[PDB]
Order: sequence, then structure tokens, then C-alpha cells
Amino acid sequence: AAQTNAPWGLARISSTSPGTSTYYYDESAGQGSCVYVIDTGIEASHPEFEGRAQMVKTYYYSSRDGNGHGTHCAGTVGSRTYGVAKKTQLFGVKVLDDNGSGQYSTIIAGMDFVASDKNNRNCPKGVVASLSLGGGYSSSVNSAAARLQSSGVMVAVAAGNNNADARNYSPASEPSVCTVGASDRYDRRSSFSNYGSVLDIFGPGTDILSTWIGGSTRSISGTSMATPHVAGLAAYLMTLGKTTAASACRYIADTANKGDLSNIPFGTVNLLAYNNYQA
Ligand SMILES: [Ca+2]
Ligand SMILES: [Ca+2]
Repeated sequence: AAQTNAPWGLARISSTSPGTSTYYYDESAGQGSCVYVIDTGIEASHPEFEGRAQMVKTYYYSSRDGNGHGTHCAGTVGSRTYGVAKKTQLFGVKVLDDNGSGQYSTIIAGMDFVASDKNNRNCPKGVVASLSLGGGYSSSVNSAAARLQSSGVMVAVAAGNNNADARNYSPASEPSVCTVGASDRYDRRSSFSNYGSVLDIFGPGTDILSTWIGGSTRSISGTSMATPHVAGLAAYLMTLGKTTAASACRYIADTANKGDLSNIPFGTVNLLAYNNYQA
């Protein structure tokens, strides 16, 4: 399949070179997989989700996304127009309030919830968890992400928007999960993106058009936008039988475009997510 005039981030992960505008992908489109979006919630009624999204857990008064951050990330995962895996199943877990904030104890509970809730869902091709959140270092938050990964879920987390070493931020500094950095459309490291030896992969993170609350769309930037690119790609690759949850991050790194990015500090990988699609 080929989506013309696609968002630049989708066209980037299906090309060996920047500047293209078509997103080439296999028609399976992550069908059979499930992706948990642990964020501010999802506007599941958005037409771009085609009824493939639903809220399963909230830690606040309502399950509605009163912010838009979680709806935007879910749209990059698997919306019809702006998603990597356009046929995947989307589950929303609201651990952040409508201001985009949340206590670590609630974030830890949301991860432990996903590790158990996946056992009563029908996801034959695999389960993915996308965490576009983070803060200061916490060994309890890192351990919760490691538990979720060990239970059999592909965990993708954002590296942070501090332009610093991600080793001082959680759950980005957990080695067992897949930490995602951000890049722009000219194959430059996003000026805000964190770095360090803990980063596994980079994704499109600057000026990312996706869904928004109120049935709308908008473009924002952050490593919170690059993470759903890797999460959606994982669900896309697992549906193809190429990899599994325990080794998706390593497979994505092994098959990535190497050496394409600029302004990458020494000690940080120069790897850009890529689906290796061939018609
Ligand atoms: Ca290249
Ligand atoms: Ca890692």
C-alpha cells in the first residue's frame, strides 16, 4: 500500500532518504496487534480511529481526554490518516490529568495494570505499550517499566525534551525498554531531544501532524511524538511475524537507517526507525 501526501514522519520511516512524501506499508497494517497508550486518554469517538480505540482504565474522575496529548499520540500509533499501524487496536489508560501531569505512584499503577489487563484481551499478534511521559530519575518507575517489559509487552518510552543525557530521567533511563529520541524532517536531531548511551533508536518528533480533541488535528513537537512512531512500527512488524515483544527494539535497531542523522553526540546511536518495506 502507498499513502500519498502523507505526514513527513510516516514517509520518513518507509524511506532510506529524507524528503519523500509517500508512506509505503504492507496492507496488514498491524491488524491483530494491540497498543496500550498510557497518557491523558484518547478521544475514542474521533472518526480517524474508525472505532478501533477504546478507554479501559482511568485514575481520575473521567476517562475523557481533556488535554489532547494522549489523543495525538494514539493518532500517530494507529489513526487512519496519521497512524503507522492503521489497523491496530488502541487501548487508552489515563494516568495523566487534563493538565498533562501525574504522580509517579499513579504512573506505576497504570503500568502494572497493563501487564495484567493484556491477559483478558484478544491480541494474537502481540501487545505494545507507548509511554510519552517522564520526569526525574526514579528507581521505582524504572522497575515498573522493566516489569511491564518482562511480562511480554513491547515498551517504548520517550527520552525527554531536556537536551540532556537521558540517564537522569525515568522511565527513559531503564535499559530493558526501548528509549526513543526525536529527529526533524532534515535528518537533524531535534533541538530539544535528549541523548546518551541509553537511547536505543530515533524517530520523527518535530512538527508531527496527528489527531486532537474535538474531532480536530494539529501539529506539535516532542519526543512524545517520536515514541508512537516506534510503538506503531513495532505492532506493524509483529503482525508480519518479523519479531516479538522481547526483541522488537533490537530488531528495529538492527534494521534501521544508520548514520543518517546529524548533530548526534558521540556515544549516542545514529539509528533512525525504518520499516524496510519492499513492494
Ligand atoms: Ca540514508
Ligand atoms: Ca534499551
